[PDB]
Amino acid sequence: RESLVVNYEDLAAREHVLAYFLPEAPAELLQIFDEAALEVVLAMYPKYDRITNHIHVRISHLPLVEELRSLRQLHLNQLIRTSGVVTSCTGVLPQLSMVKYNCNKCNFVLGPFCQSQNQEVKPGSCPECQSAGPFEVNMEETIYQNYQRIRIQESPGKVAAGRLPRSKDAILLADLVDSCKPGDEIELTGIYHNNYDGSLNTANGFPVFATVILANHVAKKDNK
Amino acid sequence: LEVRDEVAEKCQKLFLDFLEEFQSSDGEIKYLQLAEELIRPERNTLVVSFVDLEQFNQQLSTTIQEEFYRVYPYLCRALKTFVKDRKEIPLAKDFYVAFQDLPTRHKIRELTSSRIGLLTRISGQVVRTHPVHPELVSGTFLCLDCQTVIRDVEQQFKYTQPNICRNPVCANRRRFLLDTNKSRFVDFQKVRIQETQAELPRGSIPRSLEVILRAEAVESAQAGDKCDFTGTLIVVPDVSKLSTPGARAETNSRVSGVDGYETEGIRGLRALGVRDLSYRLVFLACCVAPTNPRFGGKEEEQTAESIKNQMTVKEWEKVFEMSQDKNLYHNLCTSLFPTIHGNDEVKRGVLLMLFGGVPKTTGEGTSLRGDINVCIVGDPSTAKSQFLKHVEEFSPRAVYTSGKASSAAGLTAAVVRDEESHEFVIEAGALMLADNGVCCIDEFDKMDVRDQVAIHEAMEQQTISITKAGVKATLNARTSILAAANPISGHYDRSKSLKQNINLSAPIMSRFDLFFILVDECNEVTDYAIARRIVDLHSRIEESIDRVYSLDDIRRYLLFARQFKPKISKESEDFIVEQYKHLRQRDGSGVTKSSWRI
Amino acid sequence: VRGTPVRQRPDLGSAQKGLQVDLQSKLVIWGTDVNVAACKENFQRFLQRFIDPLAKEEENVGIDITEPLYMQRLGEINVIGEPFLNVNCEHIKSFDKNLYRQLISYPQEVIPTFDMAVNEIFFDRYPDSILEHQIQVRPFNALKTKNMRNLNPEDIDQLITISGMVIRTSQLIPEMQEAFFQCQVCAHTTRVEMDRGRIAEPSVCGRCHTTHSMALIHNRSLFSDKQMIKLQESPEDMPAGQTPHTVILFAHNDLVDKVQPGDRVNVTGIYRAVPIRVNPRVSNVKSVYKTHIDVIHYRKTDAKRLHGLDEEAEQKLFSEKRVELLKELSRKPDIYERLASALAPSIYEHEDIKKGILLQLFGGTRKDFSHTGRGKFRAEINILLCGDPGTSKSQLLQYVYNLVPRGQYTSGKGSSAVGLTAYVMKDPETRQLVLQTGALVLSDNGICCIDEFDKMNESTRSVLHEVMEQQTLSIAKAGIICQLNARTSVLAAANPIESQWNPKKTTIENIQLPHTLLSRFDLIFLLLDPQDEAYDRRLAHHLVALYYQLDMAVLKDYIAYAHSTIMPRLSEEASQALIEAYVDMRKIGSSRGMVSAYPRQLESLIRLAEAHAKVRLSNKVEAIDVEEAKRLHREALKQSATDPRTGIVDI
Amino acid sequence: LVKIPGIIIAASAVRAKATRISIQCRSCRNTLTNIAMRPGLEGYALPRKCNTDQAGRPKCPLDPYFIMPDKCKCVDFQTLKLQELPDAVPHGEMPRHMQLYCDRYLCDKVVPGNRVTIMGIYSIKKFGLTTSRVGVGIRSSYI
Amino acid sequence: CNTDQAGRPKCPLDPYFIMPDKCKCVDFQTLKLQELPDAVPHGEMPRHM
Ligand SMILES: Nc1ncnc2c1ncn2[C@@H]1O[C@H](COP(=O)(O)OP(=O)(O)OP(=O)(O)O)[C@@H](O)[C@H]1O
Ligand SMILES: Nc1ncnc2c1ncn2[C@@H]1O[C@H](COP(=O)(O)OP(=O)(O)O)[C@@H](O)[C@H]1O
Ligand SMILES: [Mg+2]
Ligand SMILES: [Mg+2]
Ligand SMILES: [Zn+2]
Ligand SMILES: [Zn+2]
Ligand SMILES: [Zn+2]
Ligand SMILES: [Zn+2]
Repeated sequence: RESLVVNYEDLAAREHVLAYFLPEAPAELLQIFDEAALEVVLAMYPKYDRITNHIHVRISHLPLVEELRSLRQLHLNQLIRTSGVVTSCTGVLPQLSMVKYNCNKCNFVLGPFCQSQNQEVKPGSCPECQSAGPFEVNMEETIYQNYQRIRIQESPGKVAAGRLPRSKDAILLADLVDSCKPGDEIELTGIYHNNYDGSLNTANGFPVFATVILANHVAKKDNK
Repeated sequence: LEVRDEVAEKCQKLFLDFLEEFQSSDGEIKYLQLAEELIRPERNTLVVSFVDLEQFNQQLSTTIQEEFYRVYPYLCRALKTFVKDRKEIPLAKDFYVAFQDLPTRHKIRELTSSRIGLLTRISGQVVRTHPVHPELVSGTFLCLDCQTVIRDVEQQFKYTQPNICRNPVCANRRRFLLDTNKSRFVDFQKVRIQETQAELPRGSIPRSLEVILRAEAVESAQAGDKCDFTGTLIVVPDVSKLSTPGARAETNSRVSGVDGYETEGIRGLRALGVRDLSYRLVFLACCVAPTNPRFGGKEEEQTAESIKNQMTVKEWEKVFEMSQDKNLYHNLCTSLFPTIHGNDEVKRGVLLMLFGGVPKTTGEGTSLRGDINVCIVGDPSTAKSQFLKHVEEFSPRAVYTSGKASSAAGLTAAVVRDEESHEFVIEAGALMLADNGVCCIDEFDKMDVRDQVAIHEAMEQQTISITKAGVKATLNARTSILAAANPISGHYDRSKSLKQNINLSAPIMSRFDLFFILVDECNEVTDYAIARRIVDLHSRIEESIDRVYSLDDIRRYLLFARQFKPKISKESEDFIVEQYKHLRQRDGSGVTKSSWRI
Repeated sequence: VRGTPVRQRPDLGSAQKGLQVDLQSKLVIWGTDVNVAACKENFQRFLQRFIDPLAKEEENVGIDITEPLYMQRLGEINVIGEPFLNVNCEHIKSFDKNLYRQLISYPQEVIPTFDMAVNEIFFDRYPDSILEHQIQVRPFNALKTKNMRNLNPEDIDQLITISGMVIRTSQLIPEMQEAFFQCQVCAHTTRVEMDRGRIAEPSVCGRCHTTHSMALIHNRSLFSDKQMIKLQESPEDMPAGQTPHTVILFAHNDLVDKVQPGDRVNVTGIYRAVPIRVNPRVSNVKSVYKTHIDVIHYRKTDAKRLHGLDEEAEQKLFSEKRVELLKELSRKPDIYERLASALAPSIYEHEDIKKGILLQLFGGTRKDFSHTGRGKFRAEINILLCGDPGTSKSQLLQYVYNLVPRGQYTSGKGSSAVGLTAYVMKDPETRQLVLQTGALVLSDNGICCIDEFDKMNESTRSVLHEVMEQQTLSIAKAGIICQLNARTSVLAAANPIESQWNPKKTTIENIQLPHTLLSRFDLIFLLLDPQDEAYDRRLAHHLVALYYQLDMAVLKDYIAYAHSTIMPRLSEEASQALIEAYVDMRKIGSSRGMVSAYPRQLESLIRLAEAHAKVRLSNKVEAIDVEEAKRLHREALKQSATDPRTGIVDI
Repeated sequence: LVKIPGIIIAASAVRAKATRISIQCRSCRNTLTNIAMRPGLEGYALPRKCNTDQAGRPKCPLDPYFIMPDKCKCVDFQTLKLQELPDAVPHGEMPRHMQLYCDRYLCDKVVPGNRVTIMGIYSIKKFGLTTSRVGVGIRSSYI
Repeated sequence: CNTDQAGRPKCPLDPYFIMPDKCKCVDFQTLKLQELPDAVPHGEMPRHM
């Protein structure tokens, strides 16, 4: 399953400093937790490195439940828990994960580069021929990861006074894909995210930022 | 070394004096206690009453009102120092000032280029609201040519890069990288409002302008609200061309290109740095409030106790004394339809529909409707349109609509693209502005079948689903329908059933709780009574309206009572089954046929 | 000049080079024949001593013998704060014909000279007066261009007067006038005015000498108002095959929002030719220019129309002599008949239709039912003319159309429902979708004449229900939701079923309109043809005499005065008369195939009585007004010729 | 190499994709023939420099090469739209779609409405790592 | 090439070659000037220009 679910109540009860650090800088903390989970699993199972080589930690029962209408710039870069109804869901797309490039001037295969969620990885020179010139994805030596966008809106029962429901995009990666379905009512834990490539710099209006939730844990609300 | 805005600095110090010296009738410094609440997260705006500012320092209020845009950052700095020493705040938490209670109000037509940058209060109707986004207020950049970092460049309602790199022997003006993790943001909301219908000149469509809400005012105005925005009219650079060229801005450095690099064409315009100066008017609102508030006490969820606290002691003693009022049923009926003679049953039914029943959900999942729908069918000039107009003017959250004048997207919901982001904004229609209210559909029988389908969907399942333009969105439509319909042939034939007299589809007719037939009896005594009522109303306009309860009093009372969820007693249950048995029995053989079956 | 600010004039365009050229090898402007000195002195001579020797009326200040007509106007500009002088170009034409020729030919060079001359004269006297800016002259009434299609490229940048109906007015556009800058380094600020339509950015601060550090700060800058107006021209010369013309106007700073859609206006301004870009994002322009008017002046007065709402609301519209004459007319026993007969004088003895139309022009009493929960009461009178053809209904509708301000003419199948209410188009000057009003909103405070009412499908005739009942037009379309104002009077003309009245069918069977729609009209005039030989002879003489050979201004001013000042209120005995009248009329109309009476006909009576009292300048509705309301209501529908069983016969 | 079933719902017109191209230099007119093109939805970046050298003569321009269209080996080329088989879609669920790329004799083997099984290389479009919103690292898939 | 309007397809980088017969040349000499021998300080190398 390559994914370990950690209860936030248990983490806080055992060690409260990590739990208090967790929602303030979850990108770094979840990176650390993934490395430590890999170590503990490989210690327990030596032969599991040829299965996944990456363990994802999903934080559960986070107490910071904010409804979609209440996310602000205060919440940016923080682990939030929200609930809502999945309204749309792309197909599982393959996203570059450890991308190898071809120098299409000398055909050298430029070593694996990590693909962050924030920006396109663009190589500099070719290590061999030192060309800045065009590269291309080596799609045979690249490893990919599963990607899926969902739109989640507030449950119509929650939106109440006479006002419209609010929706956020969420990104499910590599285990979380196909865990939701248009119509599902879910609990979403993720990092409220600001900084990838959407900032409206095109003078098409005010310098506002598009935000997304990097889903970290998805919990449906139903029988199975 | 640095130029200082003398008027702005003076205004800042005077404003800090006002904050830390003005005291209310209790003799205590009120804005100190108010800014004590401001140490919280999600809490960054002090609301300052302008009447207090007027009483404390007339000249400071005049300067703030006249030069609001330029001195507003300094008022915000004054608020930051006021809340800084007194408390322990995050260092980089910005605070905002929201003035309220400006005495004078301006029309939207009076928002000319004279009011630009100075404080004003306008009122409009909120047409639509957009998502809250983080706005970049001042970004820090990186020069891609020399790696210097340009800090805190102010964004002027547009993404502005630095004019020039800080390094003087690097004259970069194009290649910058926004260090987004060092920049600061604000909560931004754009809402579209339009001028209210009592403000329209002759022959004119209502003017719409987009108002900008910031940090804590951001989610205050919802669609359909008649809100009252105070803030500043501002210009925002625009993209509107192909007109005649006009109003350019070019460098004043006298510069001419050499042979092969002549300052002509695209190259010459880029080199002279020419750019069109196109602006549009936007309202930057610091505070939002309803134009006609329901209570005087306060304004997230709604319970009876929350409503009761939300109102003043006088208002709730009024609410209580009518709640204990025997004959309140007749009192409300008379107080709410003062000019209509007769039709006491219709008045009672419409009042009950205003109060509504208790919505419930079964264990399996089906929702049990709790909204009364009322249809008024009757002969010409029997005050059907008058009933609908009475409710529409009385009830907040009431929409009025007629038969063919409405489309289907304009009746339920539309989708338009958010020009600021990837998001999508839903344009609310009549059945959604009337959520938890009344939708008065007039001329119901002449309303298109393709639109009758939308009406029926919202009546039967209290929801509206959108799958258009790139989004699926399910929306709440918990409206109650108050409809008026003409009979076929324009007159009600008493020899036919209700089904044979109106051309409503059977599903629609079934979703109606009450059907009030208003037959025009050609009766001389009722002709006399109606004539006296009409002529008296036209003789003594304001007079001849002696309603036992103020209409605002009823609004408050009804809003309070809607929080109650009555239960059904066991003896009430038995009585209900017995009365239902009687009602069924009125529909058997032998006796005269009824208008519709039970 | 008194140190008073001399505000820029965007209506004159961006300034030109203004080169002075000496014609001797006297000092005219380059390309013109004007020198500023002699033009200034000529205009001063004009202002000081000009008297109209032929005009004596509608001045209300003008002594019209006192040597200046215009320095009386300067005195007014001293009394009121507005720094504008409206100069009739015909006066300049009388005084100095060459100065007039120079004005319409080089307005951009001559009008600023007129401004300097006016301010010199004004601040000679009134030397302690305070004005928010110096006086700006507004020449109007230039030689009317009958057809704006006749204008040539020789006419570009000249002063022209045209007339037409305002169709659409844009939202207010802020035009930059002076830019504000701060240095991003030292916060030193500077200001730069528009010079020939562009701003020269400082490019080096004079304080810290940093290159390109001054930043334009938009909301500290100074702006002016601009507004685009679509005006449908109303040419007096209409050559064969020429379709109607829409002209773009641009109003600035003070003429912004001065006209509303549906207003008929004479606009004086400069004929401008402007280049079109090939795309909005490039600077190439087409060789073929487009044209607009830069509006200098709006003239609302028209001799052949009635006074508009803006005029009637103006307090000094009548001299005391005029008001006394009007009141003396109101004391005449038959002022009602005189005013009715003054309408459509070329139409023969339709005295009751003309009385009804007169009452429609006067209208009932506007009432504020806002505190009654009732809603809005319609004070407008809606007349329906139903009759067999050739009986001059279209002539009456044409007369009312050509007489009122804010009117519309619609006929038959040529109108749609959204073409009467409103619709979205895309303005082809901004590439933006804008909302356009239709015929029923363009007549929001006027009369909409619907001809061939019967030959008009029920789809578009349902739109009329809400307009005729509630004076509003609620539209719930895809994105736009609002309630347009449609406080129109409706003058409708229709034929009977079978297009000719046949006497074997009852009135209801023969009008054939939905019975709920007929109650919206408060007069149904049955224009029936008696097979009468005497009437044939009299009408024949009127019509033939028409082939070989009361004032209007008094009628115009009478109606304007009545609208301004008279607000009739029901008296107690009028109240009782109305009660009895409604009960009786309801007994009468409850017969077989007659047009029945509903509680709405009582309000019809109230409106007619209030209008009739307003004809008397009464301010109090009395039994005579209700009596005439009853009589008019009965004469229309021919209820004396109607038996309670069947149709009618002849009078 | 994947094998998937589905129903074809669109079939583009058969077009011409080059397998070999020849390019000619604008100044010296020398040609760079029989450059092999990658199969599938993959493009080609022309060389930014002429091969021929003659030190006595001056050099050719920066981007001198132009496709010679008559000296090009083109093959047939069709793009299909595969929908998930209607009997394979989960119950409350939108169908999935897949883009297919056919070549040279696989063109016109199917018409829209056919139920097919496909064997092919699950691949991404390689048109140059350009054409930049929300999804980063996402390149369009096809078989 | 500044005239890239007389056709949509473009000219290269650095398209320009000097036209030697269309150039207006003038005469041209270089001189070496030495400090006057009487003006050179006593023990001192002469200056040149
Ligand atoms: N009473 C009258 N007074 C003056 N002119 C008349 C009269 N009756 C008829 N005419 C003349 O006869 C012609 C009638 O045409 P007009 O269009 O006015 O009638 P109409 O009622 O509109 O006809 P239709 O019902 O066919 O539309 C007009 O030219 C009008 O001048
Ligand atoms: N029972 C009544 N009491 C008071 N007014 C009435 C009554 N019946 C009709 N009216 C008057 O008739 C006028 C027209 O009524 P309206 O609301 O247009 O009727 P409908 O739309 O049902 O045909 C209204 O202004 C109303 O004042
Ligand atoms: Mg009605
Ligand atoms: Mg006619
Ligand atoms: Zn290489
Ligand atoms: Zn730099
Ligand atoms: Zn400086
Ligand atoms: Zn070459």
